[PDB]
Amino acid sequence: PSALTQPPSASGSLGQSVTISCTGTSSDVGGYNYVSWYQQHAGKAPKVIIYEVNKRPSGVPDRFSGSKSGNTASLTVSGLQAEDEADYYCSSYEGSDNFVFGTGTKVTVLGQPKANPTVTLFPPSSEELQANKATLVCLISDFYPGAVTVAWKADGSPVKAGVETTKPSKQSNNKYAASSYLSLTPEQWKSHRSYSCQVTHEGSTVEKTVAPTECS
Amino acid sequence: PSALTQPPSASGSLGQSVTISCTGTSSDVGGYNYVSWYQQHAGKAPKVIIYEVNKRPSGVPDRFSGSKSGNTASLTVSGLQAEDEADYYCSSYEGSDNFVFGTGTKVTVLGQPKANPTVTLFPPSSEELQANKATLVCLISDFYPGAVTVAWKADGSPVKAGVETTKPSKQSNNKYAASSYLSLTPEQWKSHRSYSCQVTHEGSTVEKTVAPTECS
Amino acid sequence: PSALTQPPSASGSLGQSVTISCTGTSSDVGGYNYVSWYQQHAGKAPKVIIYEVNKRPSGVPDRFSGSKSGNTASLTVSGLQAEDEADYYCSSYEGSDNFVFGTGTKVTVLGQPKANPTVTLFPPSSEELQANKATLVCLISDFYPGAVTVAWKADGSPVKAGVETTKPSKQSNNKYAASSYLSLTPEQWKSHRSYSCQVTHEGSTVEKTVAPTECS
Amino acid sequence: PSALTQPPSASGSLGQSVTISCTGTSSDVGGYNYVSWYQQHAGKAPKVIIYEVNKRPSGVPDRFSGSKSGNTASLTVSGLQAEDEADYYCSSYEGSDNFVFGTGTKVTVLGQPKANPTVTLFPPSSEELQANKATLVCLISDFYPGAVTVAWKADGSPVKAGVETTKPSKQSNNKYAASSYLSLTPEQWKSHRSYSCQVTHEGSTVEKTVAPTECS
Repeated sequence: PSALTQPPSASGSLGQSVTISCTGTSSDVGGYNYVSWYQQHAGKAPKVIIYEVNKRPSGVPDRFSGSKSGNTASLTVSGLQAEDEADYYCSSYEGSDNFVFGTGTKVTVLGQPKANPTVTLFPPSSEELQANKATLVCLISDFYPGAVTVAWKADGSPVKAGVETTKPSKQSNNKYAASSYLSLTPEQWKSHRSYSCQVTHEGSTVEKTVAPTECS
Repeated sequence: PSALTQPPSASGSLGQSVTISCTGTSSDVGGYNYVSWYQQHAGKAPKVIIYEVNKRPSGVPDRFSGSKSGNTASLTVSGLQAEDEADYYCSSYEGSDNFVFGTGTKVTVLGQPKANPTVTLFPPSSEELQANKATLVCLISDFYPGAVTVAWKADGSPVKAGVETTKPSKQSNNKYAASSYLSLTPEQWKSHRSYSCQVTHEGSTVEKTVAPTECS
Repeated sequence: PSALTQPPSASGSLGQSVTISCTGTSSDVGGYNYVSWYQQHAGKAPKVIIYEVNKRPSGVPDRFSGSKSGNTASLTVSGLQAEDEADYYCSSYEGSDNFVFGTGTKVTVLGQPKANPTVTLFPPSSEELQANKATLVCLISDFYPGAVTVAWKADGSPVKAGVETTKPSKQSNNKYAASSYLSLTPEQWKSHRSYSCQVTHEGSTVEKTVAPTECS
Repeated sequence: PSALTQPPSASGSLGQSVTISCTGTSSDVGGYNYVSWYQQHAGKAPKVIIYEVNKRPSGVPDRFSGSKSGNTASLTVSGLQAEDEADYYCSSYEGSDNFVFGTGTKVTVLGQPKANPTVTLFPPSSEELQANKATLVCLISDFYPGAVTVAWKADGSPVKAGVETTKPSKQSNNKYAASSYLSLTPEQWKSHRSYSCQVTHEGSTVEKTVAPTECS
């Protein structure tokens, strides 16, 4: 059902082999084998660049690879040309109307040297508490490529709700800045010990942990 | 092969509906009966809402309508749920294990009610300052529509320095959200009465202030 | 011993998979397995880009492939970047001091549309005969890429000797022009029925046949 | 890794000898004992003449000499066989299944005796003309050194048109060879007394003439 788990950002040096993946859950997403790879550009329609794990519709260079082991589907660009910088998607089919997609993946031809993100989690201002409100920020910044996964945990348990996030914005130093938020009641704030904000960028994770207080 | 017609626009209002184009040939669409529509929310994975021209996928609002005759395929969206604003694509089978796509149509709901941003300045932090950095952040949330301009004060003087401000993500409904951030040192910090994040939107200006008297 | 038989010209469209090969003779060149691939540029030293059929010295992209079936060694560029236009060589090792090489192969990033060569075999001028001399020309021209194999046969038997050939020269229309020759005695000329000049260019051969005469 | 020193030049004369550089480090050359030299004739496959510093390959002139001490490796070529003019490269082992190369040295033999080109105009042909094309060709052969300039006459008038002339290949010894060719129609052909291919080389001008009276 719903989601295939698919990377944030993936990127190479133009000429370098870069392989993306999709993961799943056996059911739908296993040796119950289909799964297609789509390309996208700018602000455009999807475009099958693969189907049935590994077969291409026609007009696809060999370089475009498709593989599947266990729960996880691979798609390899075996010679990145600038044209290959684009957003990609894995999708799978589950009986009747269950046309599920992955999360995405953004392949970038590495312009800048590639920075990892400064995660900064903030507690609800004691004043905003005085106003009977609660909001926590994960300021994620200083990165390139500008595609990251964002998450929030309570007591090391996934905050399913209340969560919002920003799309990466260019900065005066050619970096990306995202921001995730969580809005609650002081009561929900008060009932725990640790609220985390965990972001991912290529093979780089950061969890930022924050804890409840009164300040007064 | 080639790919198939759609309109650059499509509108409506709370009720007012909209119907889209997907114009192909008897080689595809006009041939087989596999009209599928992908609801591309502004930088997202697709969420198909309809395949086989007419029968909605497992959880899609009883609202989307496959509407076709020969070489033309139409989506219909009655009762504009507004939370419909998105990129809408089509895909036709054309034999030999192949599909091709409708150009894309961008739905814009009208009669969306306007709101001013909730402003929240976030004070620099303990853990933060122990690393001896001082980062101030303005969460500019829940405003429609997505124009907003941010401005920092160092006391009275209009301060621009490390003041990085992101473009307004689409907010789990057609409310917007942007982030702002001042880069400071603990020193720059406590040498100043306040700091402010003046946010102006649709005439209405809101502005919050922070003082080093906090438990950070 | 001596030669591995290796193509004339090989070339792609930049982004397209291009595979070169080497052929041999079992003895030396068989399941008596080694064989290395070297690159070259401009006027420069060779450069191992592969060894032991398929292993790379370090600083070689995955794209660089190496394979061996039966008598024939493959080397595939799985994503040609302009930098990949260069001359290539296969080489094999035969006991003690037998470090044999292939003929070559030139990989070109296809600038021009790729032309095949106008072969034109000429008989010894009756006058040059009057001068007791014999020379035959294979004017090979109008091609791109400018790397061709040239050969000469007598009675459908390989002219081992007397043979010379020119390196491809650029022309006012950006084409290459080569010229092979054969010098003999009128006696050797007279003793046969058919002198051929057979040239190759990618998967395109032309044999040009000429026959002895007196003219008077 | 990196690659190793050689001189851009190396000379001698019929006797006079030459000795080359291959200067590396104790990581390679100065370490293991695998000094190998590749005799790159101007656009050719390598022909190794020496491996393991000193013992010549299976058929290499009893003339080439591996000459080394520590970090310097020298080839020596006594008794300049002139047919030695070529690009000369080295290669050092550096552990872990790896080799690296000497920059290249270009041997130039002096005291090479000079000769004027044998000129041969080739008359347009029967088979040729039956296809109704008229191609005239000048074989400019066996001249040292490789400067020669070609010139066509249409009767008396100096004619340039389709007169494509190639650069002088190296001729199975250090004699040179170039080709020239006039593009004509059978008509242009027989409307003219003669045609000539004036070839000037080192002061001496040679010029051959062709007339439609031939059995072509």
